[PDB]
Amino acid sequence: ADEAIKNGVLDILADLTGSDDVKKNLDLNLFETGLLDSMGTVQLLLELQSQFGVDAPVSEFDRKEWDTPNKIIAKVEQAQ
Repeated sequence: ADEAIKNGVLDILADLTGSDDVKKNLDLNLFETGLLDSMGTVQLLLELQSQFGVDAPVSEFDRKEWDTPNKIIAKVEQAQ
């Protein structure tokens, strides 16, 4: 893919949290930071299933992977 995925993902990330922390840090707990909770992923997925048409689960995935941006940036890259 292009950098529009790594960027968009991050962009859609910092946007999700509504803060400017993940935009930099590549290991800023999206859960331990309170930035995210769960409902966020749902949305992110919506955008992750449009620009990336990802097929990530939700029922009960490895939040650990959806806890950080990197772990995600990798999940998005390992989905395309």
